[PDB]
Amino acid sequence: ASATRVIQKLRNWASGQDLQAKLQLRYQEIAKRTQPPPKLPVGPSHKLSNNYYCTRDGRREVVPPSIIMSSQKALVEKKAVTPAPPMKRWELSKDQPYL
Amino acid sequence: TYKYVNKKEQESEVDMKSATDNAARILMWTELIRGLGMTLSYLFREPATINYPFEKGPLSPRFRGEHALRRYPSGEERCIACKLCEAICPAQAITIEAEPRADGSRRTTRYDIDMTKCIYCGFCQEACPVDAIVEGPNFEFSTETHEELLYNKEKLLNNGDKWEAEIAANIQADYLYR
Amino acid sequence: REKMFEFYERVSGARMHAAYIRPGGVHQDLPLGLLDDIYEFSKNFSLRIDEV
Amino acid sequence: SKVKQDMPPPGGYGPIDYKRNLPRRGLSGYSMFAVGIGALIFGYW
Amino acid sequence: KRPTVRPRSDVTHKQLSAFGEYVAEILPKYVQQVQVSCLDELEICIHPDGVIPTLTFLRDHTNAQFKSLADLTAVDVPTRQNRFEIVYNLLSLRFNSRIRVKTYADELTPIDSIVSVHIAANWYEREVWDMFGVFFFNHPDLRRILTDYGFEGHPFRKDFPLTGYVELRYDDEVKRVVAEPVELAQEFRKFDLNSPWEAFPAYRQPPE
Amino acid sequence: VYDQVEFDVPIGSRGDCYDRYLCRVEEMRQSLRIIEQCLNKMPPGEIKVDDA
Amino acid sequence: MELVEVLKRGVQQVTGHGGLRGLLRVFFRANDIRIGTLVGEDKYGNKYY
Amino acid sequence: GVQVSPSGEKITHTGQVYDEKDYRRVRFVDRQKEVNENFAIDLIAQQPVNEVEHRIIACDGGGGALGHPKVYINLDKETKTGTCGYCGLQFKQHHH
Amino acid sequence: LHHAVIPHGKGGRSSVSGVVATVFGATGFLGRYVVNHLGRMGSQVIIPYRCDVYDIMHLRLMGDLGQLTFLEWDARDKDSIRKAVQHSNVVINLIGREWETRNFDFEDVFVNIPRAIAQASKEAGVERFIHVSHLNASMKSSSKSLRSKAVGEKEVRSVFPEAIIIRPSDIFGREDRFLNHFANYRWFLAVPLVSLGFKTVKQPVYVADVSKGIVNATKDPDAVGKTFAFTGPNRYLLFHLVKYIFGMTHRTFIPYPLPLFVYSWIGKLFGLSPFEPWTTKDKVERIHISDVMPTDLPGLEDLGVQPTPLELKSIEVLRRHRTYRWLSSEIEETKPAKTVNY
Amino acid sequence: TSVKPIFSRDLNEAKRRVRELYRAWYREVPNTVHLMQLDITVKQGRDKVREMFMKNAHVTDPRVVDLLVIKGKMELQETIKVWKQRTHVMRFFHETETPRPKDFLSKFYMGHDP
Amino acid sequence: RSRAEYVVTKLDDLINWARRSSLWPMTFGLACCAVEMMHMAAPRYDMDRFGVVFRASPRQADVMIVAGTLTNKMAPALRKVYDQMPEPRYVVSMGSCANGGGYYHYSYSVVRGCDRIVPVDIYVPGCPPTAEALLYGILQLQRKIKREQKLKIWYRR
Ligand SMILES: CCCCCCCCCCCCCCCCCC(=O)OC[C@H](COP(=O)([O-])OCC[N+](C)(C)C)OC(=O)CCCCCCCCCCCCCCCCC
Ligand SMILES: NC(=O)C1=CN([C@@H]2O[C@H](COP(=O)(O)OP(=O)(O)OC[C@H]3O[C@@H](n4cnc5c(N)ncnc54)[C@H](OP(=O)(O)O)[C@@H]3O)[C@@H](O)[C@H]2O)C=CC1
Ligand code: SF4
Ligand code: SF4
Ligand code: SF4
Ligand SMILES: [Zn+2]
Repeated sequence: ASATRVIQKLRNWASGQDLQAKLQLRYQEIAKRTQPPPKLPVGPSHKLSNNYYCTRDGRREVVPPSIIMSSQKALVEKKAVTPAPPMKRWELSKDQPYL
Repeated sequence: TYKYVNKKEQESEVDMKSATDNAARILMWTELIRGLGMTLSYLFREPATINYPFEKGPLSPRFRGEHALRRYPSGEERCIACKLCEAICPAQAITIEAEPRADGSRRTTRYDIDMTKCIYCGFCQEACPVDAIVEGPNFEFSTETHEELLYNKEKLLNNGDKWEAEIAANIQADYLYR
Repeated sequence: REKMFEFYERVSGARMHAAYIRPGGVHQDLPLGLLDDIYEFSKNFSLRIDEV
Repeated sequence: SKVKQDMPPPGGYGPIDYKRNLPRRGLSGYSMFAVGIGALIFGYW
Repeated sequence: KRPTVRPRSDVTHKQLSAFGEYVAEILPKYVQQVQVSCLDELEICIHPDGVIPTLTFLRDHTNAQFKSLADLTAVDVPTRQNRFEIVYNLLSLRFNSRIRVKTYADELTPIDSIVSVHIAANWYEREVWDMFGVFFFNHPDLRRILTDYGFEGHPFRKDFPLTGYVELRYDDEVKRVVAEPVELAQEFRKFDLNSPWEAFPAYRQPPE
Repeated sequence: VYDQVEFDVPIGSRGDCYDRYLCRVEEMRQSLRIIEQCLNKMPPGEIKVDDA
Repeated sequence: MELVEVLKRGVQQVTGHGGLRGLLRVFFRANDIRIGTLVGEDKYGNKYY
Repeated sequence: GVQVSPSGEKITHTGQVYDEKDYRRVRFVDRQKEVNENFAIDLIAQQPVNEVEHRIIACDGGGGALGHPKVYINLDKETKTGTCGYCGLQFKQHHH
Repeated sequence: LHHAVIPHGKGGRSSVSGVVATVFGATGFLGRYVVNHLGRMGSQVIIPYRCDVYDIMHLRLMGDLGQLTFLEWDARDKDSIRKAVQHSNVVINLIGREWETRNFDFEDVFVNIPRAIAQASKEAGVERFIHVSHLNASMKSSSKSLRSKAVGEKEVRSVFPEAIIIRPSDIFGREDRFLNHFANYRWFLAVPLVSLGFKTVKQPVYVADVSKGIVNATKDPDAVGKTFAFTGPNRYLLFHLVKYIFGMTHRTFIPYPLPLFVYSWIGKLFGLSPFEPWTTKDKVERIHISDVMPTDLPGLEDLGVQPTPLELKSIEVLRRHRTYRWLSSEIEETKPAKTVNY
Repeated sequence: TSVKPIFSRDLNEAKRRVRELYRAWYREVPNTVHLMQLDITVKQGRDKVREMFMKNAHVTDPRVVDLLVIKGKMELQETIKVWKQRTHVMRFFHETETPRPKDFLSKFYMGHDP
Repeated sequence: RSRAEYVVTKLDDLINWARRSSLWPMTFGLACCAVEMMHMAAPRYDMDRFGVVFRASPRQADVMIVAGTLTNKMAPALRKVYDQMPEPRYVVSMGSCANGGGYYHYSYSVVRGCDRIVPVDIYVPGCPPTAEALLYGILQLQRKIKREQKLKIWYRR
C-alpha cells in the first residue's frame, strides 16, 4: 500500500489485474484484536417449564434394527422394486455453464 | 447443477485471423510472456515476510501453548486433585497422584505431564472445573534434551507463576465464549 | 494458507489440529470480527486463483 | 443485557467475486507479424 | 419439531425394506438375514460362499446397479464361532443408494475374493488379511499392506495387545534397527469407563 | 445445510490431469461461492446441541 | 515527485536511530531500519515500537 | 517455605527429597533442581479469616465464573472455622 | 543395599539393572560398546566427557530417558573426578591414547589419571572399580605404553586394593585401530612387516566380547580383586593375520621384510603430527610385540563370555575397505589364516 | 468334527506343500546372503530356516499347516523381491536379546516372572 | 593467556559462523508436522532468509528435521538417510510423534520417539508446533552450534 504510483502502474499492467483493489496484505481493514465482551444466547431447552427430558431425548429413541427376513427366528406377483427412485439428471448451470 | 471445465461449446471454425492469432501464440510464446509479466508483478510487490524474532506472527487468546497450573488470587493452587484432566487426556500424557495435605485439603503430590506425549488439544483446560490446568500461549520452549520436556508439578506450577500475567488476561478475554 | 491458519487458530487455538467440530455441534462460538475477517479474505481470494 | 455474538451486519455482506477473470491482454497477430517483418527488413538492409 | 432430536423419514425405510424383500426373494440360496436400521440403512447378511453371486448381482442387476464399492472391512467379535464379520459397503450412483452386505469367517475358513467384481477389493482384502488374518481365495497378490515387514501376528484382532509384542530401537553394537520385547516406561493405564446402570432399555437382553 | 446452499459442480471431459486440475480450481471457486452464501446466511442461535 | 518522497523517507530512516553508531547497531542486530513510535520499554531493557 | 536437607538439597512442598546415599542426585549434579518457592500451605496460613454474619455462606472463589463451583459452608461450630473445600478460604460467623 | 538400587524389570531398555556405572573412556572405541551394553540392560550410566557434545552425541541414544548423565570433566581436576564418581557403585576406567600429546603423555594417561580416578572412587565409597589395562603389560617391555600401563596397574592396585584389572589383547571391531590399520596399509606400496611378519603371535578379541566381559564383571560377585585376560580363541602369526586381512579386503598382498629400527623411525615420522597420527613408534612396537599365553589368569570363559572368532566377525570391519568389484563376497570366499598352538 | 479344507484334503498333501516351500527357502538362502550384505554364512541361514520349520513342526491340522505354508510363501516372496532389508532378515537371530535361562534358579534370581 | 589460544578461538568462531549461517535441511517430512515445516518455508517466515535451504539428497544436507510419526516400517529408512549424511550433521525432532511417540505412543507400529533411532540434537514440542515454534527451534540450533568449540578442544588435547 506504500508503493509509489510508478511501480503501482507497472505491477498493474504486467499482471493485467487491478492489484491495489484487492491487496493480499492486511493493513487496517481487519477487526480490532480486542473486542467488546459478547453475550451468547441459550438453546431451546433453556426453560423452566414444559422441558421434561423424556420428551426431548433422541438417544433412547434408537430401536434395534427391524428384521425383514430371518433364517432362524422365522425359519423360512408383486412389482419389481428399486432401492430408491432413479436419480434425476443434473441441470446445466445457468450462471456459467462453460469455462 | 453442474458445469464443464474443459468441454468447449461447438467449434470456433477456421478463419484467417484466428489462424494468424494461433500462429502468433505458438511462435512468439504469448502465454509464456504473460506468465513472465505476472511474475515480474510479484517481483515489484511487497514481501509478506515478518522479521522474526523481532516481529511475531499474530495469535488469538484461545491459543494452546505450553501448559501451566494456575493459582487463586490468594495464591493457593487451583488444582484439587480430581484427576478429570487425566481421565479426559486422549494421549494419556497426565499422571496424577495425591493425598490429603497437612491442613486436610486434597492437593496433588504428583501432577506430571509428558509434553512429548501431549497433543496440545485443550481437553484438560476445557475439562478442569476450577481452571487449574491451562495452555498458556508460550510456544518458544524447545529444548536440547528429551528429558527436560517431561514436565512435573513443580515445573508446571513454576510456569503458571511465570505466565500468570497474560494467562489471566486471555481467560478474561475469551472465557465468556467457553 | 497461512492466512487461513490464522483463521483456524482464532476459532480453536490450534493453527492445524483444531478438534473444533464435535458430535453435537462445534466446540465454541465464533469470536467477534472473525466473520468480517473471513469476508475480507474471501473478497480478495479469487484474484489469486486467477493468478495461478 | 442484549444477546451479542458474531452475526453478519444487517445490510448484508458485499459481493464476493468468484469467476475466472483472465485479463484478456494483447495486440493482434497481424500487428505482431508486421513489426517482426519490418524489423527483419530494416536489419537486412 | 424437536430441535435436539434427529428428524426421521419413513419413506426411505419403506423403500429399503421393499428392496430387502426383493433381494431376499431373488437370492434365497445365500441370504440369511435382511434388516433395515433406524438410521435408514439396509443390511443383508449372507452365507460366505454366496459373496461372489451376491456382489455380482448387486453390481450388474438393472434394479440394483451398485457399481461402486464404498469399503471392505472386518469386525472381530471373539465370542462367536466365526469371529470375523466381514462387511462390504456399496454405493449405487444410478439410484443414489447405499447397501451393506455382511458375511462371516473364522481363522481357518477363507472366503472368495471379489477382485473379479471390484478392483478396490484387491487392496481392501489385502488390508483385511493383514489386520485380521482372514485369507481370501483366488486373490492375485494377497500379502501384507500396512504392518512392518516380517511382522508376526494380526494387530486388529481383539486378543492382540494394543502396544504389541516388539519395538524397534537402534543398536550401535550391530549398527542396525533391531526389535526387542515390549517394555514401556509408563504402562498404558486401562480405564474402566462403564457405568453399571443400564443406559438403553430397548436393547435389554434377556437373562441367561 | 448443503441442501440449503447453492453451488455448481465442476465436471471434466477427458479424464486426465489437466481436467482434474481444472475441476479442482473451479471447485475452489465454488467453495468461495458457498463461503459467500454462508457468510450472508449465518443464523443466530446456540453452538452445542442443547442436551447435557 | 515520488522518488524524492522515497528518498526522504530513506534519509529520515537513516537519521532516525540516533546517530551512525545507533543506525549500525539496529541494522546489524535487527536487519531492519524502520522507525516507529516508541510504545514501551521493560525493566530488562527491551524496547517495543 | 523451602527447607534444605542435611545433604544440601532443598525440599519441595510435597515434602520429598533424595537421601544422602541416593544415586539419583547425579541427575542434579552440574544442573539444578527447581522448586516452586511459593508454598500454598503457608500462603493460606497468611490468609485472613473471612468474618461474615450468615449461618450459611456461599463461596465461588471470586471472579464468578472464573472461580470454582460455588458451595455452601455451615458456620455452626464455634471452636473451628468453616473452610471452603475448593479455595481453602476460612469463614467465621459473628457471635457478637 | 539402597531401595533405589534394587534391580527391576526383565532386563530390557526400561528395566533397572541396579548398577550405577561411571565410565571414563566412554567416548572412545571400547567405551561406546560398554555404554551400549550398560544402557541395553538398563543402567545409570554417567559419562564424564572432555570433548565436544557433538563428539559424544552418538552416545545419546544408548539408553532410556534419564539413564545417561553426561557431564564435563578435566583430567587435571580432582574435584571434577570426585563429582563424577560421587554417586556410583561401579567405576569403569578406559582412559587411553595410542600416542602422546604435548598436554598428556603416556605416563600421565596410564598412571596419573587412573590413580586419581581410583583414589576419588575409594574416598567416595564405591564398591566396584574396573580398570582396563593391556595384555602383556607385566613390566620392562620394549614400548613406553606397556611399561606405563604396568606401573599404572601397580598404582591402581596400591590405591584401590580390590580393583578388577582387565587385560585384553589387541581389540578388533568396526571402529578399531587394528583391523582398519592393517587395511589402511593398502594405501601404500607394500606391507612393511618386521622379519616378514613371522615370530610375532597375536590373538585379537572382539570388542563386543570385551564389553560383555566388563558388564559381567560389574555383576560378578567373585571377580573382585582379580585380573582377567581377554583374549580371542585363535592365535595367529602376524604375517598370516595380515594375509587374511588383505584376502578378506580382496585388495592385494605384497609383504616386505623391513628392519625394526627403521620401521620405528618411519613410525615416529608418521607420529610427529599435530592431528591423530596414522602410526607411531609406540604403535609399531605394540604391533610387533608378540602376545603372551594366558595360563593362570582367568578369562572370558571364567567371566561368562564365549569369544567370537575373528573369522566370524571380520566381514563387518573389512567390507568397508573393499572395492566395488569384490563388495558382494561372503565369508567362505577367503581362506582363514593358519593358527598356531604356541 | 468335520471341517472344510483350504488346499489339502489330508496331512500328506500339506506335507508336500511344506517340502516344496522348504526347497524354495533353501534355494533362496544363498541368494539372500549374497545380495544383502549379511554377516551370516549360508549354513547359518539354512539352519535358521530349519529351526523355524522344526518350531512349526508340531502342527497336525491341514488348515493350520496350509495357512503356515501361505505365510511362509509370502515371507519367501518378500525375500525374493527385496522388501525385507538387512535389519528385517537379521531379526530372526535375536542377537541383541539376552535369552532368559530355562532353569528355576535363574528364574528365581532374576525376578518374579515364571 | 597465550596468543595461540585467542587465534584458535577466533578461527573457531569463524568456522561456527559459517556452519550456522549455512545449514541445509534434507527434503524429508512425514506428516502434519511436514505440512507445518513447509508452512515455515512459506513466505511469512522465510527460512531462506534465515539461510536455510532444502536439498533433497542427504549428501548435501546438514540438519535433519524429523517432522512426523516414525513407524516401525519407516525407522530403517530414517536411520539410513541419517547415516548417509556427511559428518557435520544435526538433528531436530519436530512434534510430539517424533519427540516421544505423541498420540500413538502406545501403538504396536510406532517408534516411541525418534531418539531411539537417531541422536536428536534438539527437540521442538507441539502437535504441530507452529512455524513460529519451528523457526524458534532452528534459531536455537544455530545458537547451539555457535556454542561448540571443536578447534579449542583440539588445541587443549
Ligand atoms: C536473446 C534475445 C532475447 C530472446 C528472448 C528472451 C525473452 C523471452 C523468453 C521466453 C521464455 C522461454 C522459456 C522456455 C520456453 C520453452 C517453450 C518454447 O519456447 O517452445 C517453443 C514453441 C513450441 O510450440 P508448441 O510446442 O506449442 O507447438 C506444438 C508443437 N508440437 C505439436 C510438435 C508439440 O514455439 C516454437 O517452437 C516457435 C519457435 C520460434 C519461431 C519464431 C518464428 C518467427 C517468425 C519467422 C518469420 C515469419 C514470416 C516469414 C515470411 C513471410 C512472408 C509473407
Ligand atoms: N584399542 C586397543 O587396541 C586396545 C586398547 N586397550 C585399552 O582400552 C582402553 C580403551 O580403548 P580405546 O577405546 O580403543 O581407546 P581410545 O583411543 O578410543 O580412547 C579411549 C578414551 O580415552 C579418553 N582419553 C584419552 N586420553 C585422555 C586424556 N588425557 N584426558 C581425558 N580423556 C582422555 C578419550 O576421550 P576423548 O574422545 O575425549 O579424547 C577416549 O574416549 C584404553 O585404556 C586402551 O589402552 C586395551 C587393549 C587393546
Ligand atoms: S488440573 Fe483441574 S481437572 Fe486436573 S486434577 Fe486438577 S482440578 Fe482436576
Ligand atoms: S492438551 Fe490434550 S493431550 Fe495435552 S495434556 Fe491436555 S488433554 Fe492431554
Ligand atoms: S506431532 Fe501431531 S501434528 Fe505432528 S505428525 Fe504427530 S499427530 Fe501430526
Ligand atoms: Zn471457595
